[PDB]
Amino acid sequence: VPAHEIVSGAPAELSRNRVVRIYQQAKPATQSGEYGTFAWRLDWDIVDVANRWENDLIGWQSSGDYMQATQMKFTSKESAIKFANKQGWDFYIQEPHHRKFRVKQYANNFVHSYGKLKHIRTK
Amino acid sequence: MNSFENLAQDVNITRSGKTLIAKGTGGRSSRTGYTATVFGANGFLGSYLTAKLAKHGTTVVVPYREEMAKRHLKVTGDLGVVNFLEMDLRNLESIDEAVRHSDIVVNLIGREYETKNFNYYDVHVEGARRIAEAVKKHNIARYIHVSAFNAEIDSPSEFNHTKGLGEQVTKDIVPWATIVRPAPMFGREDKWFLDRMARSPCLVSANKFQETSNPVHVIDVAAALERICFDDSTVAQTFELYGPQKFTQKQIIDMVSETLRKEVRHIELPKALYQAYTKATQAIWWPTYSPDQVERQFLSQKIDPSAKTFNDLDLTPMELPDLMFKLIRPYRVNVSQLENKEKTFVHIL
Amino acid sequence: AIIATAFAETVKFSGSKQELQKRTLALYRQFLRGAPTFADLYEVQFSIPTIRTKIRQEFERHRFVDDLSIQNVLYAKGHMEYQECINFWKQQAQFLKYFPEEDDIQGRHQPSNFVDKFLKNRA
Amino acid sequence: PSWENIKDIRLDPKVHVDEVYEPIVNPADRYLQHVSDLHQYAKYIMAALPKYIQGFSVWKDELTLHVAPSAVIPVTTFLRDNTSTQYKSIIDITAVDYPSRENRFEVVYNFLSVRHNSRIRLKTYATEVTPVPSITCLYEGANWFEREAYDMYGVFFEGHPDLRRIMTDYGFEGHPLRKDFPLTGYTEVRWDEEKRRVVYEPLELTQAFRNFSAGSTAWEPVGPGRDDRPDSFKLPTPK
Amino acid sequence: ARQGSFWPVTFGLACCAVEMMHVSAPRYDQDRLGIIFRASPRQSDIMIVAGTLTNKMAPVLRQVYDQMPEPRWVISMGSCANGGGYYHFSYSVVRGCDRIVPVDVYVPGCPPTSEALMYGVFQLQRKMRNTKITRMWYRK
Amino acid sequence: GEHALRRYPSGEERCIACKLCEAICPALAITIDAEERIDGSRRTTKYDIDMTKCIYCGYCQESCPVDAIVETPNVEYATETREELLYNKEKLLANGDKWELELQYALDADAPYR
Amino acid sequence: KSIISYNGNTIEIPEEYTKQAPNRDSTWAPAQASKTEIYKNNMVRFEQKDLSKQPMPYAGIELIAQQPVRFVHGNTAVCDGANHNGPGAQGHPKIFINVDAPGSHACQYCGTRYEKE
Amino acid sequence: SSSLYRVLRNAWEVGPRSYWKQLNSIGDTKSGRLVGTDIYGNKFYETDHQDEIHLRTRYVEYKEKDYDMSQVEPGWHFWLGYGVDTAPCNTPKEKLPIRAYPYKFQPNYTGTPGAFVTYNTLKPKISAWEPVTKQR
Amino acid sequence: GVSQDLPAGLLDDIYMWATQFGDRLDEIEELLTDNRIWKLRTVNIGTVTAQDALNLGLSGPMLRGSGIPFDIRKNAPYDAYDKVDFDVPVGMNGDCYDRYLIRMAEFRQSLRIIEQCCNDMPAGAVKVEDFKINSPPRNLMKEDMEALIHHFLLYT
Amino acid sequence: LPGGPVPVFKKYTVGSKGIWEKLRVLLAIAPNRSTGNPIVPLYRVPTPGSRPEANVYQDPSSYPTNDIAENPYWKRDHRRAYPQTAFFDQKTVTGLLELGSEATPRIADGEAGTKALANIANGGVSFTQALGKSSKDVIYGEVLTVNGLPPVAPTLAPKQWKIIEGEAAIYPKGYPCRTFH
Ligand SMILES: NC(=O)C1=CN([C@@H]2O[C@H](COP(=O)(O)OP(=O)(O)OC[C@H]3O[C@@H](n4cnc5c(N)ncnc54)[C@H](OP(=O)(O)O)[C@@H]3O)[C@@H](O)[C@H]2O)C=CC1
Ligand code: SF4
Ligand code: SF4
Ligand code: SF4
Ligand SMILES: [Zn+2]
Repeated sequence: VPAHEIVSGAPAELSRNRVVRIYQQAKPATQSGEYGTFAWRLDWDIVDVANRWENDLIGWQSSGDYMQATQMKFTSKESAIKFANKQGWDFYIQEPHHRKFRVKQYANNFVHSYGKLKHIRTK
Repeated sequence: MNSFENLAQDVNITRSGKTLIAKGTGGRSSRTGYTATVFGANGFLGSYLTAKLAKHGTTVVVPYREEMAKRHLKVTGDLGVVNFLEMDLRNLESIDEAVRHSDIVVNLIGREYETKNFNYYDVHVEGARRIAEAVKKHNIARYIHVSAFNAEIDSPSEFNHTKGLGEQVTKDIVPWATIVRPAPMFGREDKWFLDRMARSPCLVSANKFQETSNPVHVIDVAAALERICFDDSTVAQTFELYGPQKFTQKQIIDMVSETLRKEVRHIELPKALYQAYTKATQAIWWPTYSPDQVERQFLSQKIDPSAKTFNDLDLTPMELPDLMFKLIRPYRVNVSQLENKEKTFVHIL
Repeated sequence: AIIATAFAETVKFSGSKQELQKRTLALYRQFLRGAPTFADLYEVQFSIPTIRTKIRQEFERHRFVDDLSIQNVLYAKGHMEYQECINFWKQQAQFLKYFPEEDDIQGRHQPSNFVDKFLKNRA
Repeated sequence: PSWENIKDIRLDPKVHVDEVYEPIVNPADRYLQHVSDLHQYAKYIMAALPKYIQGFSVWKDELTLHVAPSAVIPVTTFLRDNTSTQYKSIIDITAVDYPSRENRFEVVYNFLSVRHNSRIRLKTYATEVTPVPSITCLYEGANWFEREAYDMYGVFFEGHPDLRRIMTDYGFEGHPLRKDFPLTGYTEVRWDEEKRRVVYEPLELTQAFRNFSAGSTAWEPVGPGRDDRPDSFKLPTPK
Repeated sequence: ARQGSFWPVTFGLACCAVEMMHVSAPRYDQDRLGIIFRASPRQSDIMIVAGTLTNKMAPVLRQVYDQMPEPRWVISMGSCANGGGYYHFSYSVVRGCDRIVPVDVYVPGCPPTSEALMYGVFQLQRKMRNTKITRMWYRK
Repeated sequence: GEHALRRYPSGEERCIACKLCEAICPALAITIDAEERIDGSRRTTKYDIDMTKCIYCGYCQESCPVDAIVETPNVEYATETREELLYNKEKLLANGDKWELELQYALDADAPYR
Repeated sequence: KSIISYNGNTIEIPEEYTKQAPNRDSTWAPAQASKTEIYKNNMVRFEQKDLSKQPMPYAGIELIAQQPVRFVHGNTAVCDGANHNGPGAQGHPKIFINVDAPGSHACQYCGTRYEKE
Repeated sequence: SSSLYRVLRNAWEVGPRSYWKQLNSIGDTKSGRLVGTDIYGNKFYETDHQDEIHLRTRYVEYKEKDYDMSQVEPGWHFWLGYGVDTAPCNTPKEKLPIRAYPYKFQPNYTGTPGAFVTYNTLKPKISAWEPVTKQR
Repeated sequence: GVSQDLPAGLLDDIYMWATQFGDRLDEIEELLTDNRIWKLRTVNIGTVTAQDALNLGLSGPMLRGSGIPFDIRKNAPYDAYDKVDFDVPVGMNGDCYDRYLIRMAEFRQSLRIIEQCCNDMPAGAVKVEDFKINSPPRNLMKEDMEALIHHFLLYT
Repeated sequence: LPGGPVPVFKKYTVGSKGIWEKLRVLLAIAPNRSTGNPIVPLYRVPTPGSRPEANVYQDPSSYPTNDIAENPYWKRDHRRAYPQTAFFDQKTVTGLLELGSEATPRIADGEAGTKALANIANGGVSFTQALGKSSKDVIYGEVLTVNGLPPVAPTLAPKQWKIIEGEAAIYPKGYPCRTFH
């Protein structure tokens, strides 16, 4: 694997002190769309002291960490791993979680209960 | 990334009881937590001091005397850091008012020539008495008072007499004041040491220059002063801040003349005629060489051995010969192989 | 832009390592001859051998680089930095980017062990 | 014949419609015949240089030839020299990085034949360190463009006099228009009072950048859409 | 005397420089105030940072400000010249000339209206009313 | 020109904290924190504009559905410090107080064309 | 009057400037930051400054409580917030308020309380 | 126009005392008709005369020796800049906005000690623990 | 499309300006075009041959300084420049003087555009038809649930 | 000749009056020149903040789009009817040279025609072999023009220039700038 961290112009401290994360964005629990859940994001774990702090003056969120806003999108998982170790970065990778396929019928809603009903549907 | 070099830690508590959590990494947009009042911050030492002080985000409170100088301090701190407020030494409400919120406070109010408004007794011991009485009233941690080298009450020079008197009065009022006594101070556009030798029509004196004093760079004095400002070991201690090696004036002027590559003038006329000449030039508005600065041409560097040097606060001062070249650069003025090589170029087209 | 700048070189990529070694050799010679010009030109405080040892140290950074292609981009960047420094296009404030630690001691309390790094949580 | 006796414009009968009628039509429909002509032209260009043209794409009166980097110089000369093409003027050349591809940057060339009133695009590829050859021997005006595509992207142009940075800082370490480089960057500038010069420091903001891209749509906002391909240049269905 | 003759150096470099050339225009005249662009900092009383300040120009802006004779002021025209402006989160920009030069009057507006630039000039001349150069030496 | 937070007839702050002026501002000058107040009504706790990074595009005025923030035609407010040029909620409510007679004249002639 | 500025030092401001507004003494939000906390936090820069030329613009939570309560005969009470001297679309979007519960229901845009009668 | 006859006839119409006041005020000599006066106190004038260029018709005579553009009232500021035809004396009460509070008019106080200071409108984001000890 | 509609009485105003601008630009033409100083200072300065103007990527008044008849608003027309009649000035020698003379006549052609578009201005909508790419009017979005949804989404 | 000199009483400018007009017809270069200042009662009255037209203004629209009931939006959206990039490999052009086209298909036996397509789809033949196997009529029909000439670089709307020479030109003879129409 070629090592491009010395020719990108990035500092040494970014490659040796910062750990990064590849992740597929989770499907939001609020809305039922799934469009932002395909591209693999690259995002940096925060620094304890350097993230954010409230300004004395007004209450502005001031930062010392500069990679906090950068976030990348990749097509595949392999492309993200290849780029991340090509730039010389320490990464953790988080595996996605899909829903289990369970067969649904509408006619399940009112099947005949021989014993105790143990439920009242309402619709 | 940047780092809080001046602080030992993140969380610092004052002696008064205030708790100060420093925020963020080092640098311009961060804040350390301290509130500091630097008196005389338009001066020569004070500009470097509040440069270093507002560099990391300590809130600097600047009581100013004139509105036009103080502009050059507003660039050195972040937005909201340096706070200018007007002050006369005569109105006690303004001295009362400037130190009211300060976690630390330093004065450097010291004037070398007598004025029509202030003698030496007015600025050096009575102004220090007013400031120190305010600091005693408000219970301010870490009052530090800068005074001159060779500052004793028995001395015949009025300057040194009332500096020693100012030290005694600020010891009487506040017991916990650090008192700091620096050597002659060379810096960039300094007062009377190197800026005077680089441009002077005559360079006249007494003594045949044989007084002995060593000079200290001013970023070294400001660095040592800020390194005092933040540790609580330096409470109620007197500090001598003197450079690495002892000089005489003719030695310094030979050192300046060998880097200028120009012969600076020398006169050495007698003392009484010189004294009467300075007496004559006192009646003019721009600041002239003082007549009690004639008496300080005889007094040499008398160091107290019962004091603490650069060695305590972990600093090594830079020597004058290594740094003479940089400060004297603008006043600097400026065979056959060339003529064998210039017989191939074109000069008339 | 028919004619080129004075100390320019048409960028050209060598397929052998020994030709690249010859070119970096010639380039160290070109930096090293021009260090009195830099000390005169940028009005620096210190002496010429500190510039010369900065030039040596910046080649000491990239000695054990294996990839010829990365050695090639590194050579081209170094010749561009030479062409900026010798023509006086860079100024003294960007020339002294190269010397951040010489110009002033940043202050007391340098954290070396875990404890001094911990008390300021890395600052 | 005086300036007080001049008539005023503000009181006069002005035109008044009760209702305006504007027919609705797809603006992609006006292109379709020229888009077919562009298809036939590009098929010829591929049949003329089969060694050097990997593909082409016609969007909507926009032609793009898809060419290898070692194949840059032989195609461009053709686009200059053939009388049917005559793409004399260089317009703009630049790069685009897709970090998901192995060859990260693609380099696009735009040409304009002012004879035939036609535009053309030429796309090649290049990784961060491997080059693409320069067309500045052909074109006197290309080199500044090439050199701009240097400084923002780090793409190399082998055979280029005066390749160095343009329109960034002189001591600038990095290549800005690149997806790993952050927005605000690495350094900042202030006037140090002590050193009596500007100093370059690591970055620190008084307000952090808040991007609002987090919070885009979760529904696929556009469809697949139709096609402008003519019936001549798609593969026949059997039977 | 410091008001009725009032000489800025024409540092203006971008969007806000044309808006300064409307202060030179015949509708909002500056000659009628005493304003003229001596285009050398050795003779200008004041400077106008009228436009952006990138990181490549911050030493150049200071070297132009360093030269002007000692009664000197500076007004900061535009929103790109105080606090970065539209380009605040950019890699090659100085977040206002407050970092470089000590500024006295801020004129806000992204193209700060020629009305508003002239109003900033009148505000600077009011600051020159109460400078008290000779009362200060009496130590008021 | 400068900014103003208007008020309803019979004095109510008009800013329902919908964050639409913040989301559209091309130079990120707006910052808002919002909390439900004692009445249960949605209001801004903190409203703020940095006038040193405002670019005067008027999108913040075009975007507000209640029409709570507007642009007064005042350009004569040039200051001497930066701290003065940072406008919190109180400075902008005092502007929308002061210019309300004038903003009547502006929005009587603009509001059909908006 | 006298509030402690983090050091035991009492600072003294007039009583007309500790109010949130001259309508209302106290705070109308759980993070409203009462004025005494504000002068306690940064009094370093209220030095040498007039307090009266600070804005202090009439808190609106009290100017809406003194407006009368509208009474509607029907079930639904409909609201604009518009003026009807103004030539255009001013005010807030039209919302329709159910007035059935005991009490008076407020408009969520304008705060005008409506009650069924 | 720039003629001497115009300044001469306006000096005759306005009168010598107000001529001297307008000459210390502006360079021009202007004769207007008193449209109205300001709540701060600033008389405004509008010019009938035939030889007047565009944007010359309306003007202010101030009250103070130290004058600002910020000292004119908001509804009048839009009229002096030729935004509205009808002055705020002659507008109906329908176009007067209804208020529930009094009006103040602070002009501008830059350099004056009554300059604006900014602060946090809200309290710090994360609270700390107020300590109570416990006897075990 | 466009932000919003014209103000109520601007079209009668752009005419009143054009009638005098036609003379205000004849006057600037008098002390430059036939100045012998302005001529001599700009005669063979900046000469661009027509084959070098293309390799350099030059366009507009500098390509039309040098002989080649090309401009986009005639060659590949857009935004209703086909419906509006005008001519184009194109120099013959590549100097700075023919780059000067073709600027002086594009004033003329632009004033011709302004007159022909003041006369032929139609009525109708000024923004595009639909509210999925630009916002509804504020009359409509305060009444319409659909248009409030579209307004709130085109800005967030 | 339509845009020629018109006298200065059709120009909306403050001009001159009385004996001073007779003075300046003598002392002038061209008498039909305005002085530059707009007429005060004409130019910008009433001011834009006080217009009677703003009270009556209403949002414009065209008829097949403001229609309340006849259109559905999916018939008249064109953002979602965008066309795609027609991306053509080298191998699909071999398909178009050997299989044929949908306009003129050279394919019989469609069930075997899918298998005849499939080896090209896998890379059976090459593009140079496709050009060599192709008949002269195919090469002159679809690759070349029907006369045998290369296709001209296409333009959307061709422009035919017409130089205006006489008194309708913008500069008379002797000036080095010509008008081209
Ligand atoms: N060789 C040297 O420099 C030596 C100096 N020191 C002492 O260091 C301190 C500062 O040294 P340095 O920087 O060189 O000289 P300074 O220029 O700083 O001395 C004057 C400073 O104090 C202010 N000052 C003087 N008088 C008053 C007064 N009545 N009221 C208020 N402020 C006043 C001045 O205000 P303004 O800025 O307006 O002028 C100025 O800030 C002094 O105490 C000095 O005694 C110690 C030994 C030797
Ligand atoms: S302040 Fe505004 S107009 Fe001026 S240069 Fe910057 S962005 Fe352009
Ligand atoms: S001012 Fe308008 S857009 Fe901004 S928060 Fe208030 S209602 Fe929303
Ligand atoms: S005018 Fe523009 S930049 Fe300013 S606050 Fe409004 S939207 Fe933001
Ligand atoms: Zn409502």
